[PDB]
Amino acid sequence: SLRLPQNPNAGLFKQGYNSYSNADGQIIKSIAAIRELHQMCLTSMGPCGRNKIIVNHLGKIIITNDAATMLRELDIVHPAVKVLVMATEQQKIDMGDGTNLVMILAGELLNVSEKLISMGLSAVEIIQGYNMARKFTLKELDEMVVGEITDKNDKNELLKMIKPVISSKKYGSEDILSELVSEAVSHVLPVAQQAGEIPYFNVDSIRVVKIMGGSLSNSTVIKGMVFNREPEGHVKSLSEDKKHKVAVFTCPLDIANTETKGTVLLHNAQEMLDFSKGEEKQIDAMMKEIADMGVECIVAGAGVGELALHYLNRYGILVLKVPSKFELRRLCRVCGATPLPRLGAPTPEELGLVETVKTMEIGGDRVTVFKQEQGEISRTSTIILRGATQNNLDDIERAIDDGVAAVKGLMKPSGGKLLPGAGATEIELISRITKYGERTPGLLQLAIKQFAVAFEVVPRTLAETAGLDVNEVLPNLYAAHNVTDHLYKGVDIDGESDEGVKDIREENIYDMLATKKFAINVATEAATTVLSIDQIIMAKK
Amino acid sequence: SLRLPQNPNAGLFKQGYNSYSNADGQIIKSIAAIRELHQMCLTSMGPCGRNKIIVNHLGKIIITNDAATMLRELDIVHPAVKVLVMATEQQKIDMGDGTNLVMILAGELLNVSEKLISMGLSAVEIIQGYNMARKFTLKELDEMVVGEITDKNDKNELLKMIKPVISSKKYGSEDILSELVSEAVSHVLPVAQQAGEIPYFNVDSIRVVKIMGGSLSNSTVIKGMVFNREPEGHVKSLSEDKKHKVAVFTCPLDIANTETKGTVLLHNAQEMLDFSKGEEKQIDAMMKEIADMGVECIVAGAGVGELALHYLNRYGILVLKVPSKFELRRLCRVCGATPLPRLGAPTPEELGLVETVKTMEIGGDRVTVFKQEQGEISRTSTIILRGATQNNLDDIERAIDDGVAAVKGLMKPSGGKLLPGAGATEIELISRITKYGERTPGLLQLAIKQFAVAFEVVPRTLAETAGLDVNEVLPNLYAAHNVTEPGAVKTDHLYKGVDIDGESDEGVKDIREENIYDMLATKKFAINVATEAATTVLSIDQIIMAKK
Amino acid sequence: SLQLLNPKAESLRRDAALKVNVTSAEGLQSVLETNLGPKGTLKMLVDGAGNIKLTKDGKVLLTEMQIQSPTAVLIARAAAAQDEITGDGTTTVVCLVGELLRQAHRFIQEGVHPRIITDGFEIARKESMKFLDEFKISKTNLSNDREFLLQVARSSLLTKVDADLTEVLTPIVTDAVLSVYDAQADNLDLHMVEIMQMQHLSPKDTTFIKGLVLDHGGRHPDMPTRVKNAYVLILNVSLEYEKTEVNSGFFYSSADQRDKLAASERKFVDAKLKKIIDLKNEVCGMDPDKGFVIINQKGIDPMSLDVFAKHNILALRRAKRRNMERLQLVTGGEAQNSVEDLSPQILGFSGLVYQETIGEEKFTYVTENTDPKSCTILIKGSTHYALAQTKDAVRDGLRAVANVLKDKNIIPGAGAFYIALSRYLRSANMNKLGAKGKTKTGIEAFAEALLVIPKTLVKNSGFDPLDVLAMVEDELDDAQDSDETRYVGVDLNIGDSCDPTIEGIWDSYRVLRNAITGATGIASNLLLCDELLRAGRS
Ligand SMILES: Nc1ncnc2c1ncn2[C@@H]1O[C@H](COP(=O)(O)OP(=O)(O)O)[C@@H](O)[C@H]1O
Ligand SMILES: Nc1ncnc2c1ncn2[C@@H]1O[C@H](COP(=O)(O)OP(=O)(O)O)[C@@H](O)[C@H]1O
Ligand SMILES: Nc1ncnc2c1ncn2[C@@H]1O[C@H](COP(=O)(O)OP(=O)(O)O)[C@@H](O)[C@H]1O
Ligand SMILES: [Mg+2]
Ligand SMILES: [Mg+2]
Ligand SMILES: [Mg+2]
Repeated sequence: SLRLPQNPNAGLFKQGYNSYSNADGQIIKSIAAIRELHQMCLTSMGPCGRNKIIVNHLGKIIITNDAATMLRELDIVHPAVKVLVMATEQQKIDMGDGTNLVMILAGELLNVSEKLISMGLSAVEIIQGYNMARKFTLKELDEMVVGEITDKNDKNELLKMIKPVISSKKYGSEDILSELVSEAVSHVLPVAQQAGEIPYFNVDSIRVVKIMGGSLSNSTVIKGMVFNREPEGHVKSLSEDKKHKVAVFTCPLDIANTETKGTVLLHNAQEMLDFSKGEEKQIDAMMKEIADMGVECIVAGAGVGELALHYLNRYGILVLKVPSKFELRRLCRVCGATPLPRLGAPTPEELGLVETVKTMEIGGDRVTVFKQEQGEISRTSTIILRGATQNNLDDIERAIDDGVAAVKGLMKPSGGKLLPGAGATEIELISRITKYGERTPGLLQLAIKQFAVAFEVVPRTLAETAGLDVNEVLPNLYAAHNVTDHLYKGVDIDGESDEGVKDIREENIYDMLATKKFAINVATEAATTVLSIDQIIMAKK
Repeated sequence: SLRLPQNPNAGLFKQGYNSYSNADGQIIKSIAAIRELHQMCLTSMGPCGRNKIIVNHLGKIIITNDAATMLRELDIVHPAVKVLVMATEQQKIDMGDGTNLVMILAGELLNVSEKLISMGLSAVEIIQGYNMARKFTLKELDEMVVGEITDKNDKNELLKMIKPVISSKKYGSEDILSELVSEAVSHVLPVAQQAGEIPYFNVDSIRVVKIMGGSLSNSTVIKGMVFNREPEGHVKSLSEDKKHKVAVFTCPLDIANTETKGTVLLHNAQEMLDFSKGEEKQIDAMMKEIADMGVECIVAGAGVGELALHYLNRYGILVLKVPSKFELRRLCRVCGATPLPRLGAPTPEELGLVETVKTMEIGGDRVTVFKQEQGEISRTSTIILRGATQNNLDDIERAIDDGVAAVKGLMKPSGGKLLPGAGATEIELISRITKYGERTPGLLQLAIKQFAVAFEVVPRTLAETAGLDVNEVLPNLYAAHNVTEPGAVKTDHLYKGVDIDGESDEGVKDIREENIYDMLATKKFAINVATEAATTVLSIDQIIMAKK
Repeated sequence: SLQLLNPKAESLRRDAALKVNVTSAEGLQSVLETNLGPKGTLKMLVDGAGNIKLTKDGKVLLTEMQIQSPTAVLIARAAAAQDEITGDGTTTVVCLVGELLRQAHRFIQEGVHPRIITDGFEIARKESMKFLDEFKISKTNLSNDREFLLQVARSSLLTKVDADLTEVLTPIVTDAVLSVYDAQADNLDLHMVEIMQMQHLSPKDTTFIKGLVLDHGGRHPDMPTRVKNAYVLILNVSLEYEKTEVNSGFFYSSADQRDKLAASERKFVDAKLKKIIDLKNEVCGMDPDKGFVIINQKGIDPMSLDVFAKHNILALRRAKRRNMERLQLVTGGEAQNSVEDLSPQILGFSGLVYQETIGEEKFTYVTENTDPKSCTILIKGSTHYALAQTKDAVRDGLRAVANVLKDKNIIPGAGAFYIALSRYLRSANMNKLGAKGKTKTGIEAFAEALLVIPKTLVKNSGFDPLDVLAMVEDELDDAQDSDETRYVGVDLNIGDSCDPTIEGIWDSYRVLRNAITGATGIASNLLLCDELLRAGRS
């Protein structure tokens, strides 16, 4: 009675495999273990949320109070957590908004369902309960809409759109960053009396150029872009020509050499004497044609030779490398020209227009600025960020990426209508689902009630970060909905929040309809998978 | 696929425990394990047998041609081989004769059983076969017996008894070794003819003291005994006749001290003056009653004090040390004295009779001799065995124990009941047991047949060790027992046996004129214990070991 | 639940705890399956010391081989505890728990609860107790049938040893048991019957001695060896020296006073020897024909042995506690401790006392008593394992035959008890029973598990076990309608049925009763257990 018989299925699967089935207690092991990371996204929720510093294995430090950026770097061994990880990444790549709601809801559905499993309700019935509750949630959100927008062009109308998104990440900066993003969208959208038929928009239109140093208030908007690059050859005129035609060549400016390797063959010395002048006259025949039409700027992606640069210096033509291929096409969108791997000659139809190009230092480093006034632009803009630390500017970039991603979420579908925010529609869904559970008798009614209780974390998480008592403002808020005016009740965050009532229209906090629908679906599908599994099979390392 | 499950439910027992069933040819392996040390016994049976070196972990070496002795030192792993060790150990303790035979037979019965188990005979029938063969074997040994001793003491009859026994262990020369035993047996036996008393003989009576140096021809037969002692006071040749007296005391020759805190106590100077002289006068007064009885030698049992020694050698009383129990008891049987632990007067009836006590140089060290004379004979005589190598002294000494053990075989049964030796007793049972197999029906006939084939090892071994080809010597001997209707009625074909040295063909010129025979009591228990050795090994079909 | 609590632990639950109890049961069953029956295989046990001990008893196999499994140690205590008081039925308990677990485990896989299954075993066990009353047969002990005791003795001895040892050792037990029955009818096994080791000619030379044999003899040569009429004397007083509670020095002053005080050592011993001489003076008549012997429980001083040797009084020292409790039964005398009050009534009687010695040891034989109330069984043997094999055979044989005289009933064996319970449990009307629900298979599981024992006897003989029960089933189908009460058996010689009433195969009453009771309790407790774990400080 000292050594056990060692589980005589040990002839089966190797020691590295671990089984954690149910009955043994898998659900109890999982729902709990994940409460640690549930508090991470809960503390980082709201305008007063705390950002989290994540140092990866390489050492690149990041500080972001979201959920998709954090969990991407966290090497998590627990498999049940990873269902929540890439489910949040789906929200990042598709909509770019609602990472944290997804985490505080997908995890809360597992936390609140502790009562159902512990009481002894069937796991199969719980999946059917949340699925039917999911369908009722999607149908009911359409009726609580009061922000039906149809203009979606002017800048003041975006104050109900961008400023709630920017107010979440770093609440202290609202008017400054909203002016940068809203002015960027106005430059992106074309000037027209009526632009319809689903005009195209992409996240790559608005780029972010991070410059070290300078206060956030000193930032400005640039219609072109700004590269950390050294110009060569001459100083610009900056007002003399009034406009500049810019040719963008994929291939470098050099004598056309083949892909297969060759060399110089000379049978006699007569060709040796003319070979020094032949290379000069060869490029001169191709370079003189470019200068006739007045191309005052050339952009060659590959390395430019010194012989080609020498002929361009005397005529005063600007040169630029732009080695990366992705950022090469964005410059073409500004001027409105096409790429040309052939040398050929410049044509008027394929060549664009650029007002001026000027060179200075913004944060000590010399950069090239492609700002133009009175010119025609189409889907291009940049926001020059000035900040004290690179760690803080990284969060401003992702905040802007989430802001412009919401613009993609609006203009791509037919309607991206608003909803009441600040803990207004979430408590309404608790009343709707509470009334829905009594309409259908059956054993699944317990699942319908507990599905509503999971939505409670949204108001109190704003109160917990605000340093307020949850047991005072949360039940007091229910008395305000008794009865339009009752729909616009929300959670106040201020020193005068003892009353617990603040009107939404005074500050215009709103949320998107499509963002919450996609978040509720991915959250329910995430909880559906975790509650459906019973056995989890590991492996060695 | 890369690794087996390595025998699941093996944690029922410890990892060191292992099972060994009859399957997987393991009973054949146990027969092969017997075959390893059994072939060592082939070179060690017979007069031409070769001794064996056995170096123990301590370094004590014993050279020997016997089995029971050699198997004591070897540490054995196989349990089935240990059955042969304890079976031969039982043979040495009870009869002291015929142990190579036990091993040789109990090993060949397992050899021929290798053929029987391979044929498909059940193990239960194998035991029934040898038991029915054993009852017929022991029955016929009493039928084909010839000759008897009929006299406890005779010069010529003992040559027929001792000589074939010691011929196996250290043959050498026949006469010089046999006369030492036959002379010593006559001294210790209580003859007492025409009285009707029960004979009595002890194995511990005859004992051999090993002394280095000399040669085997210079060995003599001492009437008394001998130790390697030194007299303390003085040495005496004792040329005075008119025999001395002997007094044996088991307690030390000293003042009987108090067992509980013997300590002096002297209150005044009057006791201090007399306490020193009181011990002298007290020890002297006890010696007066001992000295007036005419005793001249006292054998002490423990350490003797110096003050007691001063008064003993005053009157010329010899002192002898015997610091052990058995060394003191063996000496009383010689002179026939009754010891008393008291320090008083020995009783005259209890005083022993020893004529002379000599001290001479034999092995370079001091020894004390107690030779008696023809008058007033004694028992528990010794044999001075001289030799060059100490290892040869050990094996010759155990040959006397085997010869003395053979003399024990005459006392208990009704008589001698000698049998013909030199393979004649084995080869005769082959024909009788073979005929017995033909008379009995059933599937046990093959067990009876192989039991006869196992008895061929004695003539096959003696022919192999004798440097002869067994293929020609063995079937030439079968012609003496395959024969019929030949002239003489009084048939003398039973005494035909193998021969180690001499004539060609080999049937020996009788074992007769040669005067070599075997004892019935040795063959009875040897075949009994050898069959039990094969019975216990063949009856078990599963073996379990631990730690190896 | 256990891994976060204990940093290191092992836990099996709800499928492995059931597989462990069944797999360990089937594993331990396969060890003792081949040993069960008369044609079973022997089993030796050799440890690292190298000693050898041979026996077929399951208790010796279990209580000598260390076992690590937690299930088998309960089977070891169950097999040991049943045998320690009863002396028979060791492997039967292992086969029942070895078979009842696997026979129920198939239905646990079907989904039947362990609670209601074990409820069926308990109510089925009560039916077997009611069946023992009708199945047993009454036997009157006043007849004093010696042939009936011979057949009971051959039941156990044929299982352990062969027919050669059984025939010679059977009447050794019968002569010892024939004296057990008396007017008081009080059974006494441990004090009356004993076993003693002696390396001698062979196991076949075991003989019966009616008196008490002792493992010691006379130390001095002159003391008598053989005595015709020896009147024993029991004395628990120690006649050597005694150190005397703190008593210290014999402070001697002069040299003459030294030995004068040393002579007082004899005065305490001689004061007790004089009482023996005064007792010998009363029984001094016919001194050459008669004799006297003294047996002491403690040691005797060698100085005093010469006193007994001069008067030709035989001396025996350092006897056991049990032998002092047996001299009164053999010789008929009475015990004494102090030397103050003596009488001739307490002296026993003996018709023959002789000694025989081999090697260094010496044995004293006493026999030819007038009315011996006890006796001994001096077993002979060759090797140490031969004595151990005869130890377990005589230990299990005496307990089996002794239980027949305790009660007035005896159970026939050879599968008659198990085959009879099979038809009883499979044909009895269930409405008479109080069990309902899913107790249908519990009756069939325990009823079918009993069939595996009598065919395990056949598995050692090599015949087909299922075919030799065909005619057995056909015999009982016609025996009920033929109006003839007979009990069938299982003869392994020819592979056909038999009758244990005429063949002499029998079994004790409390063996099968305690076996099923102990087996049902252990097997039920192992089924209800659904979790195994190890935890503790070390
Ligand atoms: N000044 C404010 N007053 C009231 N509520 C606010 C204020 N600023 C932000 N909020 C609330 O904080 C919440 C933060 O939500 P967040 O997790 O950023 O949205 P998402 O999950 O879609 O990215 C918003 O729902 C918003 O209603
Ligand atoms: N000189 C001889 N000639 C023929 N046979 C002999 C001779 N010496 C011995 N033998 C035979 O050899 C056998 C050897 O017996 P063995 O077992 O060695 O006796 P021990 O028990 O003394 O060792 C004897 O039985 C005897 O018949
Ligand atoms: N010669 C035989 N013929 C038929 N049955 C026998 C014979 N010997 C033993 N048995 C049976 O073997 C069973 C076990 O016997 P025993 O060895 O006394 O108990 P255990 O095997 O439990 O120690 C008994 O039930 C008995 O009926
Ligand atoms: Mg947001
Ligand atoms: Mg011999
Ligand atoms: Mg039994």
